[PDB]
Amino acid sequence: HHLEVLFQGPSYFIFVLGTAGSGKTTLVKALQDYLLNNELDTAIINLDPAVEVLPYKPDIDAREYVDVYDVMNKYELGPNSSLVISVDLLLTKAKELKEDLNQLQANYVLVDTPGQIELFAYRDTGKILSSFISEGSKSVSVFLFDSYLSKDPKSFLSLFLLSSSIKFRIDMPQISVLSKVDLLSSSELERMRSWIEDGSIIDELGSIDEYSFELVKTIVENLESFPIPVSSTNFSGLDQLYAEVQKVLA
Amino acid sequence: HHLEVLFQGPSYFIFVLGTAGSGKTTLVKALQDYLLNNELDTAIINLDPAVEVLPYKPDIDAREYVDVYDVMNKYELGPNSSLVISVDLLLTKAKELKEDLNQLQANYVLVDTPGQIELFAYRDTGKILSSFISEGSKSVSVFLFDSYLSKDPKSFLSLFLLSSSIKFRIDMPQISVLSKVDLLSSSELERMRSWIEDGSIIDELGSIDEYSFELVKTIVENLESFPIPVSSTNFSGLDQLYAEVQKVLA
Ligand SMILES: Nc1nc2c(ncn2[C@@H]2O[C@H](COP(=O)(O)OP(=O)(O)NP(=O)(O)O)[C@@H](O)[C@H]2O)c(=O)[nH]1
Ligand SMILES: Nc1nc2c(ncn2[C@@H]2O[C@H](COP(=O)(O)OP(=O)(O)NP(=O)(O)O)[C@@H](O)[C@H]2O)c(=O)[nH]1
Ligand SMILES: [Cl-]
Ligand SMILES: [Cl-]
Ligand SMILES: [Mg+2]
Ligand SMILES: [Mg+2]
Repeated sequence: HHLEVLFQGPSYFIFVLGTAGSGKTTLVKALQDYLLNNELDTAIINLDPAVEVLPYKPDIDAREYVDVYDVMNKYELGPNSSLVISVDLLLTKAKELKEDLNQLQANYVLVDTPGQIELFAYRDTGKILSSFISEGSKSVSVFLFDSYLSKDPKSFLSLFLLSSSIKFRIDMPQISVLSKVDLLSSSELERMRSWIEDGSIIDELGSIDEYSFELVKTIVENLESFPIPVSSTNFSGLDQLYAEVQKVLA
Repeated sequence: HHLEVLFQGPSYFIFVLGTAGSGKTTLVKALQDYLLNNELDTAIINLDPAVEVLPYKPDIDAREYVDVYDVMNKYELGPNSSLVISVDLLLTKAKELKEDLNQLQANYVLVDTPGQIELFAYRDTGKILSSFISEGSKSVSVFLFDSYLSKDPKSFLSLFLLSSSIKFRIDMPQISVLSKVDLLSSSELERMRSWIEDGSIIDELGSIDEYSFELVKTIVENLESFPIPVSSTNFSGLDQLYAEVQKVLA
């Protein structure tokens, strides 16, 4: 017999990114339900070492590799630097991690990430880790535009800047999602869609210095499409999201 | 007698902002030492409800107003959303806070902030809170460019984007500081200074899509000055920083 030989198939990694509280962990659970309901084998990787309660069962869990509170004590750091270094420490255990990855056998692998967006936008950590965990496989990032933050036009545009910094750093395609869309009224959603798909957002800014205006002009001039509206609680928009994942990975 | 009548003088609020671990809390302590060594009356406000150990004695402390861990339990949130909501909860106690502010009597008030930069760049929380705590007084924000992150040109430019989003949202002038400069060699510092003061950074980018290039061009075209090099551990650059604070507040 040969016990090194395992059944092989395609694996697709889906990294769910977003600001604090934008709904990443809930969406991972909802997207896993959706994919399994459609007979698509799906596993979950939790990369947040600080989370306490999860609505899903992670197949790989960062909390078994690094103790955040032990880090904050052993290095005398602040609450946020401690979470950054903890994620950084994951890469020191690349040996143990690659073994867990090897023994993982799933067609779709959902990666829940911490709601510290500087790890993906302002540091190399997000790129190095995401490339390490998805090595040898196609990947896509899903970035969550929090609906609560997006209904304000100036706040919406800052999130497009943030998402662009992530896309530039991470080495994979990115899908934009408008998360928690149930928090919006019909008129708010339509107004936001017109802001983007028609460029009218530039008028909702009013008093803006010349510098910020030039950034905004560049953003709006390169807005390809409106973020996919998703509501994990209402379990809506997951088919659009999964249709775009398939279009991107193909 | 009239016991409502207190001695009045000018107060200047200095908000120290920056990415996780950029050195905010250490710089606050160093800047307080510097100002007191020069016979300048200085108090400290700690706005980070999650910090465990501080090198200074805060005159107002957010931890006495909100319990972060109690928030994460009572609302079933993640580790980062819990810290955002905790800061948000501070404004619910505006009554108690304004009383502490009133009873504060200091010429310079240093405000240590949490290393969750979305509170200042991607949410209104930072603006509302900073305006509330400094009401009736001149204020300045000090944003920390972490030297470790700034030595990579693409990482430096993303931090200029981030600092611009903060400056646009916060309603006060902002001073840029290159923190932890002791981590850099002489050649690295000079190279970074040439990147900015001469615009040569645009060549250190190499393979860049057209969209990211247009953002970078706008950033570099509006780089007024190089961030002030500060090293709290070497206690250097604090006089330059304090000379610029005075120039801005005047
Ligand atoms: N080399 C060097 N290290 C510094 C300097 N200032 C702070 N540090 C170190 O960098 C780490 C972060 O310092 P700290 O003041 O807590 O930064 P913070 O930005 O408040 N962290 P947080 O975002 O978690 O609140 C600590 O190890 C501190 O000793 C500096 O000027 N040089
Ligand atoms: N209305 C609404 N609330 C949602 C939705 N998805 C999540 N939430 C709620 O929003 C809060 C944040 O959800 P959570 O999945 O933990 O988000 P997270 O982005 O992983 N948080 P963190 O950044 O701290 O890890 C929770 O109260 C969750 O119930 C949604 O689609 N609609
Ligand atoms: Cl890092
Ligand atoms: Cl908010
Ligand atoms: Mg989460
Ligand atoms: Mg701190």
